[PDB]
Amino acid sequence: DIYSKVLVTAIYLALFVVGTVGNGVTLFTLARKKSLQSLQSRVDYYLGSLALSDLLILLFALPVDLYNFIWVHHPWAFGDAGCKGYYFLREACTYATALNVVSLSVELYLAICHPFKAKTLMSRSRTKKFISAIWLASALLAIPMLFTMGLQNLSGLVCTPIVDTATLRVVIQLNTFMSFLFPMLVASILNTVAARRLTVMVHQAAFNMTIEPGRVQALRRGVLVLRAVVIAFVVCWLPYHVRRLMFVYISDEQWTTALFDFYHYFYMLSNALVYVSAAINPILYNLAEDLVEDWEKARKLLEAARKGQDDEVRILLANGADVNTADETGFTPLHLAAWEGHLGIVEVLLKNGADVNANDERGHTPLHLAAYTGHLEIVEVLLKNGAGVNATDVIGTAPLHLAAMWGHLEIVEVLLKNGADVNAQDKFGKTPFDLAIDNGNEDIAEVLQKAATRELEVLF
Ligand SMILES: CC(C)C[C@H](NC(=O)c1cn(S(=O)(=O)c2cccc3cccnc23)c2ccccc12)C(=O)O
Repeated sequence: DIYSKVLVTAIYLALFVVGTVGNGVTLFTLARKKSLQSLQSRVDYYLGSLALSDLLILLFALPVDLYNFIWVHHPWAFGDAGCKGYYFLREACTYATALNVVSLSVELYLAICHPFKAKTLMSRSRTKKFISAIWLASALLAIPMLFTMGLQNLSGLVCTPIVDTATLRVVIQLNTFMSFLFPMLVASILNTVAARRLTVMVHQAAFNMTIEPGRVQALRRGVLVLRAVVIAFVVCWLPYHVRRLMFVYISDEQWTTALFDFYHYFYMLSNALVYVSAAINPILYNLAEDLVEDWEKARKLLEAARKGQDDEVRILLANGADVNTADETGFTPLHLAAWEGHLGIVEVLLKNGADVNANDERGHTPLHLAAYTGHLEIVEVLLKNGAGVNATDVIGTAPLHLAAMWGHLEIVEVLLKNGADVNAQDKFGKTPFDLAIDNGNEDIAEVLQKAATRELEVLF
């Protein structure tokens, strides 16, 4: 069938031109990147390793494959070296890709399931040496293909196995388990266990009120990406490995003209999907970078708001940084801004739709911190943006309690004006008036007492 090959040629060229350029750009980008952050650099090395392996598959394996294996009528044009080299390089890359793919699964698992251990015990230098081992291990396990494959004349020349069927069955079965089955088994398990561990963390993190930490939200996106990579790897590589197992077992005697025509379709289809796996690789890079960038932007926003770098804050929000980013303890940037007393940074965030009634672990809102600080302008600002006046923490402490306790008469007058419940008291039973007396802020006590008595007059 002439048409079949013409259709395959078009698809191969399509995967070749964009896949080669696609992965080429990824390497060029990473090489010049000069990333300062550890997480960025750590991931980039793996993406580069995947970019390199998948580029080599498209640059060298595909052209040889297309000319001598798809268009079979051509005699072998690459000589004995080209035959042995083709299968060696092809085998080395399959391994490398599979090992890199599962290497992402252990790194995600470690990050999710051993956060304390991983954070401390992960360095850039550790990753470089680890990846070096993968390529070496792959190259070592690829060497056999230099000895198992060679040129035989059936007068034309064909790049065919030169060893006996028994020896051939072993090496490929070894390669199948080592470079696919084992990796994809581990990849699936580690992902599934990490996915379950993550789900607990999300439920543990978010309760009555704690929002959701940005770092968890990053890992929650992480599993979803690798979930796609494993499902993507299996559908693309299973047919290839299954075809190779068919070839070794379906050896001699039964090799009819008809059986080959069938196997040739399998060969076109199975290899096309391998080149698809190489061609979609740059999407994983884009998705990985998009995620890692969003995480860094969010970290920067929390750092900037605390530091009081108003210029930085604006820059980040302009480039779609998450306004409502909780830290480890559930602190939004508005908390940190209001805490440190950056009226400008507070105004900017609220303008970009910052959650005015966000809660931390202790249940503190931004207003609680502004009342503690005593910054009247921010308190006024927050209340204008619809901040809850009678919001209470775990202990039952409210803004009025904090203000009165620490002696901010202007804040106390402001809070009462916005419908603050003077009567409301904490778990210990103390009202603001009781706390004001306890601290001895007599000027404030008089201000509160009059309000309570006014409420009694209003009742009759
Ligand atoms: C198990 C692997 C180490 C070898 C396998 N190669 C083959 O199955 C092929 C081996 N040849 S061939 O050039 O040796 C060949 C050429 C022509 C007729 C053949 C009949 C039976 C077996 N091979 C024949 C192919 C021709 C077209 C498509 C595929 C092949 C592969 O590349 O995956």
